Amino acid sequence: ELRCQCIKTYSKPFHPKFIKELRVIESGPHCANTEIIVKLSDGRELCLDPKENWVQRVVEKFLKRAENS
Repeated sequence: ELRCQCIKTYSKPFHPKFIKELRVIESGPHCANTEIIVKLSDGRELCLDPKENWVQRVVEKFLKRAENS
């Protein structure tokens, strides 16, 4: 199952290119609410809150890019 590994999230906004690895966690029975999880280049890990418009815009601008082919 693996429930939400982030009990709290990030409400303050920040520039995305700093994130070396932006990976969001999917939702399901393990966790009804979806949670984001970026990894700052300084070796930090901050879960983001999609309730804001910057977290969802930052994840969209960071995810929307060359993926394959």
